[PDB]
Amino acid sequence: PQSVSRAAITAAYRRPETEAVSMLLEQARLPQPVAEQAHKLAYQLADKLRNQKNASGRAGMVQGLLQEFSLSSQEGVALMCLAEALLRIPDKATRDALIRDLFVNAATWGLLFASLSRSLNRIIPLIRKGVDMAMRLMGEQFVTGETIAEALANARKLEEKGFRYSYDMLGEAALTAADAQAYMVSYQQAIHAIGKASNGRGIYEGPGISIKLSALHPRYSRAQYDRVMEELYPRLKSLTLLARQYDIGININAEESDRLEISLDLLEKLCFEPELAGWNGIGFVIQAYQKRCPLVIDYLIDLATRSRRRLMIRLVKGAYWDSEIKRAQMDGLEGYPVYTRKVYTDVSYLACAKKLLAVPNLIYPQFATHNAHTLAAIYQLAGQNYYPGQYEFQCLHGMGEPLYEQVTGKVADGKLNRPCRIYAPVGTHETLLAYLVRRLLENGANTSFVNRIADTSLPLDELVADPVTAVEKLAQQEGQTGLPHPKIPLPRD
Ligand SMILES: Cc1cc2nc3c(=O)[nH]c(=O)nc-3n(C[C@H](O)[C@H](O)[C@H](O)COP(=O)(O)OP(=O)(O)OC[C@H]3O[C@@H](n4cnc5c(N)ncnc54)[C@H](O)[C@@H]3O)c2cc1C
Ligand SMILES: O=C(O)[C@@H]1CCCO1
Repeated sequence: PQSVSRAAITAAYRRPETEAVSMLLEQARLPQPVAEQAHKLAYQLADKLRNQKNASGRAGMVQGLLQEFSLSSQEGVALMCLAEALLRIPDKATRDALIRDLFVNAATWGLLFASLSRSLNRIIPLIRKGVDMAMRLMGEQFVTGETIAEALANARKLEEKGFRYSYDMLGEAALTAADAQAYMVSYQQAIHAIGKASNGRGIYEGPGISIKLSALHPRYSRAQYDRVMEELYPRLKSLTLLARQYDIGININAEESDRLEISLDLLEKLCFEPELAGWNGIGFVIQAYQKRCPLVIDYLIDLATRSRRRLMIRLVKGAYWDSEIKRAQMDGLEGYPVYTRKVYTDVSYLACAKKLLAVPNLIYPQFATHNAHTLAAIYQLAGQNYYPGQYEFQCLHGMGEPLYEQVTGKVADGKLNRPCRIYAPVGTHETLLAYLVRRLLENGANTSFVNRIADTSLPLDELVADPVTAVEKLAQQEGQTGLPHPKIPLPRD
């Protein structure tokens, strides 16, 4: 028999969406004054973000001409090309007298170097080489260094601005015993390096490491409890003891949903190690896109109480959504372990944030998001009288820095003065594929905030719309609250 909290997690695994969403709504709802302040802040953040270098303003002037002289696009370009040429005439008199007398982003790929389709048909082995090269080219912006020494030697610039770091030695899903052993050695090496760089700064101000359980056990995806405890656990314990010796945070990343249960069993055992008594540097990620998330929080609150520590909890939405949907459709079970509409995940995240903020003695919440509304909502939900150890934000390298440039830093310089920990992937091209693919899915999805904010045609108010209000609007149109995505039927259907 499971504990009361562990049993509740199990029962919520694939809860119908109507039910799960309906239950979250009032926990996610911001009180009117808070909601109004969250909106104003969210709008302001998104406005400064979108309109650094005057993007909307420039797009506006371009429309106004392209509207006036009833011109098309390509005409506008042609007109600008001429205008540029006329402006290169050194003397104004001379100038005035002269006057009066599949392949979507092929453009962006161009700055690097129909008619395209045929061109592709020809050369099609070069595909395998194309894929590897496009991976490196696109993945570079997301990587902080090839080695941990390199990544760490780049830390000062933002750390002196009040940013923090969590380093990730890229690579996951070890296939062989040898692979897992190599990941173990890489993590150990990394902890020594990060710990020496940290130099006693501690789990809050100083850098930490993020690890993947799938890297530390071969074929983790189908591994049984007994072997995981016998082989993976002693490794997890050894790394955590080493992190503690250097007093740095060690965070257990969250991966596929069918590994949630075993990861909790590992965390449970870890928190009761005598050598970790009184130390609060253990971190654990929870994914708000799962129906189980609020139930996992109740479990974690009880675990912190029983094991007498403050847990570092990273609340995220989740990185594996596309694969989770595909997996559930293959398994043919009674439902999905994740929500099927993005706005429901948003609602879940806010309800979960409130739960975490209510227990500051038990949990240090780490709010990972690139979404300006989510950030503004958490900022208001955390209440008056911020203190640094209350919570932090987190962001991925290559995605979060512009938004967080408005957040981390001095109030005098126009910032919110809230700390942000940057997640810093470290590795060579051989380790990059899986992480890169997830970033493509995140950045390229039309439901993603980072995709929607780039679209100067989507009004700011829509971009930062309250998710609870959005869910009620759907419910009034559709006939009940929390209906699944119309294009994502149940697996058995
Ligand atoms: C520092 C950091 C660490 C992270 N660590 C982890 C981790 O260990 N494990 C992990 O799984 N994730 C992790 N993530 C989250 C993941 O990588 C994405 O960055 C995150 O989900 C983006 O959320 P958002 O608030 O930035 O963006 P938003 O655009 O607000 O939200 C996007 C998210 O919505 C969800 N979503 C998209 N479509 C749908 C849909 N149709 N139905 C329901 N939900 C949908 C997905 O979770 C998607 O990522 C981490 C993120 C950060 C910043
Ligand atoms: O790997 C990923 O895509 C997420 C983001 C960071 C850790 O888990």
